[PDB]
Amino acid sequence: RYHESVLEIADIFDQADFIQTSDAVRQLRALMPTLSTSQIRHAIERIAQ
Amino acid sequence: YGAAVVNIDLNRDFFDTATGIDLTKGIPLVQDLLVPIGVTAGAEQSAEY
Amino acid sequence: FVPDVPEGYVAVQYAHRLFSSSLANKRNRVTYTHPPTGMAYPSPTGRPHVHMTINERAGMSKLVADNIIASVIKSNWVVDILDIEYTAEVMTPSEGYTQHVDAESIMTAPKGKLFHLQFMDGLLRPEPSAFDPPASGEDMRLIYPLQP
Amino acid sequence: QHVDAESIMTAPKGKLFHLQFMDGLLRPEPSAFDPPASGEDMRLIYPLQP
Amino acid sequence: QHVDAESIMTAPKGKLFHLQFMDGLLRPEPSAFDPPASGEDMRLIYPLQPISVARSMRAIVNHNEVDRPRGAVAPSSYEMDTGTLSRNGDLLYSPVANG
Amino acid sequence: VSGLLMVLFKVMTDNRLVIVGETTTPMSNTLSTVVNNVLRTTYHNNVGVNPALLRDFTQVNWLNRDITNMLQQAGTKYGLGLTETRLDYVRLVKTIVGH
Amino acid sequence: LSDDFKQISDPKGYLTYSVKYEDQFTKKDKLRASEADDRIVGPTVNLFK
Repeated sequence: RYHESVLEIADIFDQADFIQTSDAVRQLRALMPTLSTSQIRHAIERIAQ
Repeated sequence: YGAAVVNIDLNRDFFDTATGIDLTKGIPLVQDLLVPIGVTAGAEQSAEY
Repeated sequence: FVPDVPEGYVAVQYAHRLFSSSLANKRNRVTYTHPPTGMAYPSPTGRPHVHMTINERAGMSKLVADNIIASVIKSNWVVDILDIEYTAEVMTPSEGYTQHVDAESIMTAPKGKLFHLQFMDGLLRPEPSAFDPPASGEDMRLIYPLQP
Repeated sequence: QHVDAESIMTAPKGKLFHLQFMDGLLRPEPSAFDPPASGEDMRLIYPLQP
Repeated sequence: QHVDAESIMTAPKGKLFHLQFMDGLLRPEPSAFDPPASGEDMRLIYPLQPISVARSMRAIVNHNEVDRPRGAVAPSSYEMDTGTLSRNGDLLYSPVANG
Repeated sequence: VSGLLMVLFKVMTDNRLVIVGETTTPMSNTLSTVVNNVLRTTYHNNVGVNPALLRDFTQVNWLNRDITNMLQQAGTKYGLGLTETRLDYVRLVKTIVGH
Repeated sequence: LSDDFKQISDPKGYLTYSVKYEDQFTKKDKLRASEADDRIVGPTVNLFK
């Protein structure tokens, strides 16, 4: 009997200086395949390209 | 008159192929970012989304 | 449009253990066994209504895939393939259907390949002429979305 | 010979159709290990009398 | 190859014979109506010991009447326990239990 | 006997030293889940055979049922390397790796 | 100071699986699944066909 859910850091920290993103990044990451370090280097080099 | 549908797509003209996006089907599709390593990635791969 | 699964239907998770070979009237029929009763149904016809979910088409053999589809037709099985991922162009009635998806292609497209389906919005379709000849046979349809 | 249901429905009265009928009593038994055939045999027309 | 009982009886010690053995589990079933064959198959020589000592698997085939063919051999669990590399570099099977 | 001796000899001198060969890191979405649980990121392109891979792929149902039962036992677990990895203490690059 | 070893890439074991087929029940056609899964599971599915 529980409810798993994303919880943005902005709702717990008060100081806005140290919070940049939202739940959105977590969602988009959940969309990603598990990534090997070599794969990650590939994505990076591709974004550079 | 006769407009069967009016959709809201991402601007193909803005997210151009120079950005490596391909909005020809409804979703963004970028090849060669998240790919298998050591074998050629399949065409029309979902990962492209 | 996602058709509702009707009243009498029994949900069945697809599993290889279900479909199997068996002797049946001097033939080696691809028998299905129904887990609520355990009864075997060698022919796709006469099978109990089955909302068969199909989480993965991994090892599913062509005899079995085809036998399932035959159950969808001959026995009104409603199968739900959750493995598929697709883009969906929405056609106006005038442009019809440029693409043509065989059942076999939906049951054998590699996991992770993006399928591309087309769907009519036939709302902009004018009434038939009052003296247009009657259409003896029916217009049937198999592929439906699971989500808006 | 196969009698299309089209002709069975649309023929003039007095045509004399020639239906065939397999007697399946002597059909060979399938090998115990052989993989299932795909497809289903279907008969559409039947006699009313022996 | 057929080993004549003559050679089996009269060979020098140290000859290495090569017996063959049909595994008849997959022999086809005769048609229900076909007339009887004349003649009787006969084996004269036999092993004293089990012969198929290397049999990982047997009868990778389906049967209509029964859930598995009689005498089908499944692969051993050890065939598939990838296990682990012990820190000493000796291989280990997976633990059967915690602790 | 002589055969065994040379086999014993050939094993006595197997001075082979494995280097990682041609491999693959298939994207997780493209793998049927039963395969995906077995796999660990990369693998050699020269996958050998192993019966544990027949799971949910062989059409012989008794075989798949048996193999599934063995692989679902706590005492055994199939896998496909890579697994263990050891970086240098200074260069921070990978060195020896299990597979 | 010594050629102590013999580097090799994809080592071959001492044991192996032989397999006799009953040709009457075997289809000689190579079987396949999705190419990704076939790359892995493929050689095995083909041996114990």
